Amino acid sequence: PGLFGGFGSGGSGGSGGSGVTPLSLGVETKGGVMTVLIPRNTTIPTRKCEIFTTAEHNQTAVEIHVLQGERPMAQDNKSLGRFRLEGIPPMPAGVPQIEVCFDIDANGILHVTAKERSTGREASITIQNTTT
Repeated sequence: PGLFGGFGSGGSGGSGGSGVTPLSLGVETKGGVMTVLIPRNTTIPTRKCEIFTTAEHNQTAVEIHVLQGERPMAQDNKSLGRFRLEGIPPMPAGVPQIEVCFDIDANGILHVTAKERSTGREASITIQNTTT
Protein backbone atom coordinates (compact mmCIF):
# COMPACT_ATOMS: atom_id res chain seq x y z
CA PRO A 1 0.00 0.00 0.00
CA GLY A 2 1.32 3.46 -1.06
CA LEU A 3 -0.77 5.80 1.19
CA PHE A 4 -1.32 6.83 4.90
CA GLY A 5 -3.75 5.77 7.64
CA GLY A 6 -2.90 7.49 10.94
CA PHE A 7 -4.83 6.05 13.91
CA GLY A 8 -4.65 8.34 17.00
CA SER A 9 -3.30 5.50 19.22
CA GLY A 10 0.39 6.24 19.97
CA GLY A 11 1.57 3.63 22.44
CA SER A 12 2.08 4.78 26.07
CA GLY A 13 3.38 1.26 26.92
CA GLY A 14 7.08 1.46 26.06
CA SER A 15 9.93 -0.97 26.89
CA GLY A 16 13.75 -1.24 26.61
CA GLY A 17 16.61 -3.56 25.67
CA SER A 18 18.66 -4.80 22.69
CA GLY A 19 19.53 -7.93 20.65
CA VAL A 20 16.77 -8.77 18.11
CA THR A 21 13.24 -7.38 17.62
CA PRO A 22 10.41 -10.00 18.28
CA LEU A 23 8.10 -8.28 15.70
CA SER A 24 8.74 -6.74 12.21
CA LEU A 25 8.57 -2.90 11.92
CA GLY A 26 6.17 -1.02 9.60
CA VAL A 27 3.58 1.75 9.06
CA GLU A 28 -0.22 1.92 9.02
CA THR A 29 -1.92 2.63 5.70
CA LYS A 30 -5.54 3.74 4.95
CA GLY A 31 -8.20 1.06 5.65
CA GLY A 32 -6.29 -0.25 8.72
CA VAL A 33 -3.66 -2.23 6.72
CA MET A 34 -0.11 -2.85 8.19
CA THR A 35 2.74 -2.34 5.67
CA VAL A 36 6.00 -3.98 6.92
CA LEU A 37 9.19 -2.03 5.92
CA ILE A 38 11.78 -3.78 8.18
CA PRO A 39 11.86 -7.65 8.73
CA ARG A 40 12.15 -8.94 12.38
CA ASN A 41 15.11 -10.75 14.09
CA THR A 42 17.08 -7.50 13.63
CA THR A 43 20.80 -7.89 14.62
CA ILE A 44 22.44 -5.60 11.95
CA PRO A 45 21.72 -1.99 10.62
CA THR A 46 18.89 -2.01 8.01
CA ARG A 47 17.49 0.92 5.97
CA LYS A 48 14.28 1.12 3.94
CA CYS A 49 12.82 4.17 2.17
CA GLU A 50 9.32 4.13 0.66
CA ILE A 51 7.51 6.90 -1.19
CA PHE A 52 3.70 7.14 -0.42
CA THR A 53 1.27 9.15 -2.69
CA THR A 54 -2.28 9.99 -1.47
CA ALA A 55 -5.03 12.66 -1.85
CA GLU A 56 -6.25 13.83 1.62
CA HIS A 57 -9.04 16.43 2.30
CA ASN A 58 -8.25 19.73 4.17
CA GLN A 59 -4.82 18.25 5.19
CA THR A 60 -2.55 20.66 7.20
CA ALA A 61 -0.18 17.87 8.34
CA VAL A 62 0.44 14.12 7.57
CA GLU A 63 0.37 11.72 10.60
CA ILE A 64 2.36 8.45 10.23
CA HIS A 65 1.35 5.65 12.67
CA VAL A 66 4.32 3.24 13.41
CA LEU A 67 3.60 -0.37 14.62
CA GLN A 68 5.41 -3.75 14.98
CA GLY A 69 4.03 -7.21 14.12
CA GLU A 70 3.34 -9.60 11.21
CA ARG A 71 -0.47 -9.08 10.96
CA PRO A 72 -1.97 -7.82 7.57
CA MET A 73 -4.23 -5.38 9.55
CA ALA A 74 -2.51 -2.68 11.73
CA GLN A 75 -5.37 -3.06 14.30
CA ASP A 76 -3.86 -6.45 15.35
CA ASN A 77 -0.22 -5.13 15.64
CA LYS A 78 1.56 -3.43 18.58
CA SER A 79 1.49 0.39 18.13
CA LEU A 80 5.01 1.62 19.07
CA GLY A 81 4.28 5.26 18.37
CA ARG A 82 3.28 7.92 15.86
CA PHE A 83 4.60 11.25 14.59
CA ARG A 84 2.92 14.04 12.63
CA LEU A 85 4.83 15.81 9.84
CA GLU A 86 3.70 19.48 9.87
CA GLY A 87 4.16 22.52 7.59
CA ILE A 88 2.06 20.89 4.83
CA PRO A 89 0.01 23.60 2.85
CA PRO A 90 -3.56 23.93 4.43
CA MET A 91 -5.54 21.76 1.94
CA PRO A 92 -2.80 20.69 -0.61
CA ALA A 93 -4.91 19.90 -3.70
CA GLY A 94 -2.22 18.60 -6.10
CA VAL A 95 0.02 17.29 -3.22
CA PRO A 96 2.88 15.15 -4.79
CA GLN A 97 3.88 12.39 -2.26
CA ILE A 98 5.46 12.04 1.27
CA GLU A 99 8.67 9.90 1.68
CA VAL A 100 8.82 7.73 4.87
CA CYS A 101 12.15 6.03 5.75
CA PHE A 102 12.72 3.30 8.37
CA ASP A 103 16.39 3.35 9.44
CA ILE A 104 17.57 0.56 11.79
CA ASP A 105 20.81 0.64 13.86
CA ALA A 106 23.14 -2.31 14.73
CA ASN A 107 21.47 -2.29 18.21
CA GLY A 108 18.15 -2.59 16.29
CA ILE A 109 17.10 0.99 17.14
CA LEU A 110 14.12 2.07 14.98
CA HIS A 111 14.43 5.62 13.63
CA VAL A 112 11.43 6.59 11.46
CA THR A 113 11.18 9.84 9.43
CA ALA A 114 8.75 11.46 6.95
CA LYS A 115 9.52 14.26 4.47
CA GLU A 116 6.93 16.04 2.23
CA ARG A 117 8.27 16.18 -1.38
CA SER A 118 7.03 19.67 -2.45
CA THR A 119 7.57 21.48 0.89
CA GLY A 120 10.87 19.68 1.73
CA ARG A 121 9.96 19.73 5.45
CA GLU A 122 10.71 16.62 7.53
CA ALA A 123 10.02 15.19 11.02
CA SER A 124 11.54 12.10 12.72
CA ILE A 125 10.98 9.89 15.83
CA THR A 126 13.45 7.40 17.43
CA ILE A 127 11.80 4.26 18.92
CA GLN A 128 14.45 2.48 21.10
CA ASN A 129 12.05 -0.15 22.58
CA THR A 130 11.70 -2.37 19.45
CA THR A 131 14.43 -4.92 20.35
CA THR A 132 14.21 -7.47 23.24
